[PDB]
Amino acid sequence: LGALRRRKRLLEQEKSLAGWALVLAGTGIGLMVLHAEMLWFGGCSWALYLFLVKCTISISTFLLLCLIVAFHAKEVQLFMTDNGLRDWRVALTGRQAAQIVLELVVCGLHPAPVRPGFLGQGEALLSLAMLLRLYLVPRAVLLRSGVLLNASYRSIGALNQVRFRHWFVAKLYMNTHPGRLLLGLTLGLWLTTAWVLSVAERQAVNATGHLSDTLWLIPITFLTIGYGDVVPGTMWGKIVCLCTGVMGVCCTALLVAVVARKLEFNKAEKHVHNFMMDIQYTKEMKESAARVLQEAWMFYKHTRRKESHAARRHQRKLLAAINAFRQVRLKHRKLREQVNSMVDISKMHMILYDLQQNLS
Amino acid sequence: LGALRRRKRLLEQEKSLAGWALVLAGTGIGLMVLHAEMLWFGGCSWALYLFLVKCTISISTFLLLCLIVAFHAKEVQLFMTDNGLRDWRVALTGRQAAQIVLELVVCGLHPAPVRPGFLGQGEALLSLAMLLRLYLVPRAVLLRSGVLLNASYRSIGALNQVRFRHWFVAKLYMNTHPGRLLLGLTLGLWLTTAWVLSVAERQAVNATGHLSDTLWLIPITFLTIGYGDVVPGTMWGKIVCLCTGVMGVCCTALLVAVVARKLEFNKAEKHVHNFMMDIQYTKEMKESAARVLQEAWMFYKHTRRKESHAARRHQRKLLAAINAFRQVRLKHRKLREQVNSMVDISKMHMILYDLQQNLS
Amino acid sequence: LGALRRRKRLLEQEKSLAGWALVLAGTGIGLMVLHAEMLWFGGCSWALYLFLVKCTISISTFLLLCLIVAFHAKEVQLFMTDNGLRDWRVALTGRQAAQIVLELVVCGLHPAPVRPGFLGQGEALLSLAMLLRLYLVPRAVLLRSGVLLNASYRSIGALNQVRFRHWFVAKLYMNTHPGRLLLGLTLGLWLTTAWVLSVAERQAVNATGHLSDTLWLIPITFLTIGYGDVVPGTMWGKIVCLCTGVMGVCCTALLVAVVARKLEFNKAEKHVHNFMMDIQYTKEMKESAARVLQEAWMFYKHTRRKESHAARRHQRKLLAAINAFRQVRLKHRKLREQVNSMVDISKMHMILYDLQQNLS
Amino acid sequence: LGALRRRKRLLEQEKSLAGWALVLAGTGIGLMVLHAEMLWFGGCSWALYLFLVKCTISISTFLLLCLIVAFHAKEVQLFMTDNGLRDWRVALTGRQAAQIVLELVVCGLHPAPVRPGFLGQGEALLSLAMLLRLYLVPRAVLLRSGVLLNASYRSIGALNQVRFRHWFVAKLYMNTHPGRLLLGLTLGLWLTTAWVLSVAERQAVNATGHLSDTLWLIPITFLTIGYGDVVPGTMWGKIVCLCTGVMGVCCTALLVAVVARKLEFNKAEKHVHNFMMDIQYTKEMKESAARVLQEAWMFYKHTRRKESHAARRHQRKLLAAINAFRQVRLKHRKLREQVNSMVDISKMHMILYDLQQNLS
Amino acid sequence: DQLTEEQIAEFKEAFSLFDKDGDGTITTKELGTVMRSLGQNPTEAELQDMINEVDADGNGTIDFPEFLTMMARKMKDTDSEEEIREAFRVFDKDGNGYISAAELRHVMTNLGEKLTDEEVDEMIREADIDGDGQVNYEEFVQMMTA
Amino acid sequence: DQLTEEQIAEFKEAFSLFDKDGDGTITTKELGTVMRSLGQNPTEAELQDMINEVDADGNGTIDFPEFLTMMARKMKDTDSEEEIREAFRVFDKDGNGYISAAELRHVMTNLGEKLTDEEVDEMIREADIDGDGQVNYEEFVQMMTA
Amino acid sequence: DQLTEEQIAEFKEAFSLFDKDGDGTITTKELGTVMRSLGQNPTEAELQDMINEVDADGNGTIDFPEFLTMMARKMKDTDSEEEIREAFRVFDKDGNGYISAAELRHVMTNLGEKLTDEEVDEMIREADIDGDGQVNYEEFVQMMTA
Amino acid sequence: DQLTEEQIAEFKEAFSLFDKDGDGTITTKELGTVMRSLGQNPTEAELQDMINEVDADGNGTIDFPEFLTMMARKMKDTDSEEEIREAFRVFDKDGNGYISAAELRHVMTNLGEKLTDEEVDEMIREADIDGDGQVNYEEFVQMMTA
Ligand SMILES: O=C1Nc2c(ccc(Cl)c2Cl)/C1=N\O
Ligand SMILES: [Ca+2]
Ligand SMILES: [Ca+2]
Ligand SMILES: [Ca+2]
Ligand SMILES: [Ca+2]
Ligand SMILES: [Ca+2]
Ligand SMILES: [Ca+2]
Ligand SMILES: [Ca+2]
Ligand SMILES: [Ca+2]
Ligand SMILES: [K+]
Ligand SMILES: [K+]
Repeated sequence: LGALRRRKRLLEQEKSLAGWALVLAGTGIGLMVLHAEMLWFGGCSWALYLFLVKCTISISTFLLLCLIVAFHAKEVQLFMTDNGLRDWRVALTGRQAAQIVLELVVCGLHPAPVRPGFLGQGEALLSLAMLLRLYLVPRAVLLRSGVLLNASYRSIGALNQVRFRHWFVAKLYMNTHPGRLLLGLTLGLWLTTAWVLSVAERQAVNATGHLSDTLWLIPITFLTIGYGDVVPGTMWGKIVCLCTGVMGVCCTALLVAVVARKLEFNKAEKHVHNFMMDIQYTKEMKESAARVLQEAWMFYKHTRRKESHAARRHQRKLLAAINAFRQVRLKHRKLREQVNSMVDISKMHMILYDLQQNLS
Repeated sequence: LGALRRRKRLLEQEKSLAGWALVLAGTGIGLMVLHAEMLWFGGCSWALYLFLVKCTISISTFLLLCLIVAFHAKEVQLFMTDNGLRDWRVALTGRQAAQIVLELVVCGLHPAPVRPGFLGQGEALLSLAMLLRLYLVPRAVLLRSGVLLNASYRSIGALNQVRFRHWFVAKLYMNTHPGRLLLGLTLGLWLTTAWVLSVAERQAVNATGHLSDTLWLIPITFLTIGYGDVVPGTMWGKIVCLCTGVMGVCCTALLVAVVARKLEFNKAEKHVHNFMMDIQYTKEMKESAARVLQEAWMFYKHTRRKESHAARRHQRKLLAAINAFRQVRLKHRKLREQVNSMVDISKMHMILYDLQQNLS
Repeated sequence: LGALRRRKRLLEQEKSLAGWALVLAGTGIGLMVLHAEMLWFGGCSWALYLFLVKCTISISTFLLLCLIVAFHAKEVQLFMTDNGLRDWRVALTGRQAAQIVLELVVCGLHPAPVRPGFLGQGEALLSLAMLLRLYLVPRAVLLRSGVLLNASYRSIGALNQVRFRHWFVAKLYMNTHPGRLLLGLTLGLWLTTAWVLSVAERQAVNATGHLSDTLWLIPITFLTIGYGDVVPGTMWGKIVCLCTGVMGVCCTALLVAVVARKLEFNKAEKHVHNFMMDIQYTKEMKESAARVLQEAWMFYKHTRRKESHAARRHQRKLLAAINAFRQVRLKHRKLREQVNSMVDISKMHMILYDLQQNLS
Repeated sequence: LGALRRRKRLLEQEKSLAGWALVLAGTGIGLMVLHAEMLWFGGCSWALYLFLVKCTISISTFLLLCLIVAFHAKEVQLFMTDNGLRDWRVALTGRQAAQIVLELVVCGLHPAPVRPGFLGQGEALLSLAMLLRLYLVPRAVLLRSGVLLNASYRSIGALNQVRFRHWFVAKLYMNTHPGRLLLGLTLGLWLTTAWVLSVAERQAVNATGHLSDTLWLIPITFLTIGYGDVVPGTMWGKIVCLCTGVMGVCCTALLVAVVARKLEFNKAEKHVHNFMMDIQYTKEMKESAARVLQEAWMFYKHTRRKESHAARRHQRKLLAAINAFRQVRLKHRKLREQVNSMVDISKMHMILYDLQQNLS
Repeated sequence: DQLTEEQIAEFKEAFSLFDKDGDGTITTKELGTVMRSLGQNPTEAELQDMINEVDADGNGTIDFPEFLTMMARKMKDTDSEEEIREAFRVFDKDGNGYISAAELRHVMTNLGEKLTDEEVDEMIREADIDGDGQVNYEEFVQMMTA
Repeated sequence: DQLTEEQIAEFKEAFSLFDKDGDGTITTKELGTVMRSLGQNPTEAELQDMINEVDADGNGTIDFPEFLTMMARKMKDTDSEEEIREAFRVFDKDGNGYISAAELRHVMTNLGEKLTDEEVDEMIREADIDGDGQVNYEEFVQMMTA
Repeated sequence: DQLTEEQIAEFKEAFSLFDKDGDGTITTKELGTVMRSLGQNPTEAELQDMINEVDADGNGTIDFPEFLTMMARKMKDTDSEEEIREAFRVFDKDGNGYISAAELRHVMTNLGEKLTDEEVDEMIREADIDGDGQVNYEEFVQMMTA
Repeated sequence: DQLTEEQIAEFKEAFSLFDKDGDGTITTKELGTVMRSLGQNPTEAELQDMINEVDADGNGTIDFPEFLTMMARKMKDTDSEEEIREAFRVFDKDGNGYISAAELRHVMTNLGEKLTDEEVDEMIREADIDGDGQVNYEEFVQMMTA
């Protein structure tokens, strides 16, 4: 039974080879914002510093490719171990090569150090194309969470065929605490877009767009409260604004639904509420009936002994008492009818009777 | 059984203290608008009435700072009786001390009377920090609702294992009458914010921003119908609008949900509607069948006499009477499924038969 | 049995007197728009033609007051007949007098003919206060509809306590034609508000607030797409827009709910969909198994005949045919479970077995 | 049984005659667009090539009219075959003639070649009236899809009375791929309206209303984020903008509903989640009980040794542990109730016992 | 009869809903199945009470002469007989068709405005036309109608 | 047969849905379980009627020659036989397979345009080919087909 | 009694909810039907346990003197008796009303901070007042109360 | 054993979920109640098949040595034994544990790329190691494994 040991060893190796490929991507992304802002706020007096920063982002890219290749080699070896083959020329399919080539190309775009403060079209596109390395997060999160290596999850799921994947883990992480994820995502999107929109339309003299205005423009567009004080001026900002608007329209309703759901009653409190409303309505009904039955005798004994105005007053109050009694009776009857078919006070008795009949 | 007395006495005492610790906070908040507005519509002319108020808003706080401590002492004295301890050094944790210190410092910020019409930077924040005294409302409402003292209400709740806190009473008030709460809250948030936005954009040279324009700006932002005629012009005025929009996005949905829910049918009229629609369909079918048959007979009798166009007309009318009959029959057949599946009828009869069989 | 004869006469009299009190209100409302437009587009040139129109709307109001009093003189006689009283001094209650006085006051406001093209404050308020006579529509619609007079509705409703009122008829009309009512109301409001907003901010020197701009302003505010090209410029024009937005927020949700509802499957088509999908999946499984087996046979043959690349190709094709078969089987299993659980074939079989056991 | 063969041949004929009547409409629309663009970007130079594109759309229209007239003969023949008639004068109803005339006069409007870059009013409406030929799509899609000719669908649906029509196929297509349809419709309506809005308002002296601005204006109005930088300036553009807003209000709601529905759990994973949460709560309780007991034992140990601070610390830790135990116990009880409700193993056992009792 | 022809036809059509079998009388089964169709699930005792509260001859069946009288009361909105008979069951803790002195005493001398023992005794004596301690429904309705 | 091979194959495949057991005939149980799968819960009498309305030989089972004829009618949209047989049950208040004079009289002389007693009698005499008072389904279908 | 009149009246009114029959005692059926109304479906053993955990005389019924004592505990929020008795069932793998040495050993020497065999034996000896191996609930409660 | 201590402990803990009674073996009732908890309602035959497909000794119970082998297969994602045994039931229209010539002929010579009678006969002869017409599961698995 060495297959289990081999699988555990290979999975543990992948858990680290896919965790050390995220630090390098984060560093490569971080060492670009600094370079761009230093080129903007600086100029021609930081030549060697800019060269050093633009060479570090090329040194820290020759290791990401090696890590990706090693991870894919480990995955192929794991497949070979699973299927019991012996020659690696059979395990590779017709799409793994395309996947590897695409990942190598996507994770290999950066400002090449092959070199008045502005970014050219090619350099700007390459720098803004380094935000596509965020597809590594699910791959480095799924392996780290201990749900694949557990000896009970896989035993229970076999009887139900769940086939743990990215979507199951995402569903669990969403259902554990929906609010925190939504707030974090909104606060991350309100800030990672305010810099792309800034770099899209920086202005040299009398800046019409920068980080001081995009931080006000982005939330307004996100909430669909577009005022009109500031508007995009180029063709590369309108697309960003449209994307932000679409994301906001799609994202507001989730928080709306969560907040609406949070305020509903529980199944263990509605029963108590009904069981106390019953007592309240019974007391009110008896209280009204008492007045209804005193007023008739009051009228009778004020009418038998002559007098007119007192009889008129008593007769006029009798009808109001009757009306109030009728209203209370209707409310109580409606509540009883609701209780009869909601908590199912008789369904439990019927089930118990059926069980007793089956037993005897 | 002295616990049942020493608990009621302490609960009544702390209810009285919690109810009397709100009037002082209300007066303290009230004596700030009469100072700010007086300083605005005034100046060097009022040099003593701007000192009397600023000296009174300290006397009105030195009593709150003692009522809070008295309440927090009575709570510990009640906890000791609950657990039957003897030494007070045991009943105090660290979290309670942190809460007491935080409450003491939060309820102790006010314009200090340690002194051309403008709230100088440094005390405007202190004045606007006196709106945090609204956390006392739930504590003074829960102790006065009266559901914590009923003897017939803590046993029904004990059987179902429910605990009474600040959330159960809030749910009860929300579900007793939801419309009133929303209509009284959206008219309070439209007014307690139109002054906070006014104090941050008061302009002396012209009327750039005041209570005449904020009362028009706030509802527009709240309803996400942002026109653009007036826009904020200060970093402190560009956050209140975002908060208002965030609140409105949820409040509008909460209102429309209830509005949509109100108009629906209940379970006591749909059955009557179905019955009286069935009564109509079962005579529409009878109406159509007779026309079909008499048109057929007219066609036969007219074609028996070698007519030319009478037979054609009768056949053409028959070929549409058949279609009308088919449509009516299909509608009736569709409705019968609902009247025999939704109200069950057969299921209720089967349940009654099963109960009768179990009984005998 | 004389009550059954003396009630169906008084009810018809009330129906006539409530249907003839709406024509006069409509005429009175109509003879005000004409007067206002004539005064605007005309002036001091026409005075007799204004004095005639402003005098007709008093003759057309005296009759309305008389009809209101006459109608309210019948609900007392009906009450006397219902309760069998003899003296009318007992039937009248405290609240009915207030209701009658309020109706007389509300239905008695109009421009009094007690008399450079403009409307004064008092005359404008009186004219715009004649749109409150729309509370007569429900009273004249409920009586005309033949639901309070049928001998079957009142017999069926007694067993269920429905108590036909305005709300029941309104809900019936809403649920009979959900779309037509909304499509009519959203067009009636867009035109009855565009004139109230026009009369508030008419401009004489330059056409800046006439009817050619409000017809564009009102729908934009209604749909919350506020552009900012035209904005109201008076205190009385800043409330109508808020009311329009408040109404539109609810109307949009009410419309989209119905639009989403219209496209859902019913209960008699999902069964056919499932019953055909099952056949399709069975055919797919039977198709894939054959390829799985024939690829293995080809692999065995080419291995026996001492080949290498053919064996490799057959291995590679087998390792994908197996995956396709697994995917198809997993897709089929869930639909089979749904069929076994959605249409409740097992539940129907159990119900039939229980009925058979009860019979025998 | 020649009726089946005749029906099959006629239904195959009128499918080709309905699929060949859409290519001509597409060609006509394309030629109209090309002619309009050439007229805008041309003038007197292209004085001849605007007489060929304006002449081909007459031949195409004539062919389309011939095909439309030919199609309705086969439907009448199908009706005659279905009903077994012999004279065609009986099968023509009153409404069918009106339908044929309307379809002849709607598919027969085009710029007549009966003849400076400004499309003179009078034929612009004709050129924009050729977008009404999109009612032919359902009539050519329903016939092409093989659901009306299958020998199993018509047999299964006869037992349920489904009566396959346009709506059933539309619902099936909507349910099969709910995601792609919304994207396709939105990307089609964001582009087929940006040209109509461009032709409605197209300034000549200065380019202020061409296609470079409508592609930015239309999505903004669609998303209800109206900025105000560009607004329509004619009576024929405001209607288009209102229609776009009305469509967007519903499309956004539909897309949001689909996205919200996508993320929910299914019925095969909630049970696993509940089971694996119970397995962990039943360990948390065991973890806490041991700490409670050992703290109690330590407190009892440090009381006969005349120690004070140790006893106080142990007492406080005991109280804290007792407090911590209760929350876990309550959560476990609630989860046990939840797993005993709606997935009740007790209910399953009761059903099994009822089945066993019925069997024996 | 003072009714016209149209009213008689309408009432006969309403009656035909309940008398579907055409026998000319209403029995327990027909009312039970109508109530089943409406949604309720009445019991045998409830059906018997609801079918006996209307009939006057006592044959156990309800026909048109005993149905028109009942229909004459359900049409009006402000009833004054059902609300009077439902003020009888609330006081009726005896369990039989009578009201005892103790029930009235503890339901009236306490609820609302507190009464007196002498006043309660006087009311009981006035209601007891026959002089018996218990109060029947006839004297109850008579006292309230006056 | 005038049908081609593909149509015969399609109809055989449709038949195989109902004749899953492979016996070559359709019985009550197979139709019942198909209807159970579709969602309905038919009764024994309903199943017997639906399985006997099609067969012509009378053996109690339905095979391909008696199934193709039935399938030739469900394909077309505008039926003229089901809507004729369903105008027979509405008039049939007799309870048997016949129509009496009183039923026709009170269903036709009142509904729609009021007829006359002489016209109703003439129609009954014309429909009664055998001269009997009752009208069978054969004469009904013949009269409406003409 | 140290209680006032209003508290006694409130507690009597609360008791009358459970003692609806008026006998003056609470039996299994009344508690069962109250729980049925609340939504739960208790079993006979559960009802017997919940009705026997409170009574002290042992007659099988609960009256006001044995109900006021129980009500004196449900009012307070921070209980210290239910949470102590529920730390008894978790350890109780014996199945009887006693705790054996093996249960304590494998529940305490492993969970939390690992204990020692000598410490477990010393704790068992200290708890065993009577010297028997098993530990009763009285000794458990006494040890934790101290 | 090549496994470490932690893996053995994890597998024992997973086994203890099914063997709650502590006997050391898994029976039909325990698996049935676990499946009931998960939501399914298995039948006796299904439970017997699922409990007999794993055991090798044949005693009718499953213990740790016969459970570790089963658990070593459910962990991997790409199975190649369940998908091979489920390609056996589809072809198996015989009803027994064997494959006849007619089944293979009409399922393979028609579906996919049409085969030939000679090729089908050759495949049947090659699969039939014992020479019998029927093909057992052993030869089936052997042929596909190669
Ligand atoms: O997933 C499974 N777990 C099982 C199975 C069959 C038998 C047993 Cl005992 C166990 Cl624990 C299973 N299916 O083969
Ligand atoms: Ca009858
Ligand atoms: Ca009678
Ligand atoms: Ca068969
Ligand atoms: Ca036959
Ligand atoms: Ca009792
Ligand atoms: Ca006792
Ligand atoms: Ca076991
Ligand atoms: Ca074994
Ligand atoms: K907006
Ligand atoms: K705007």
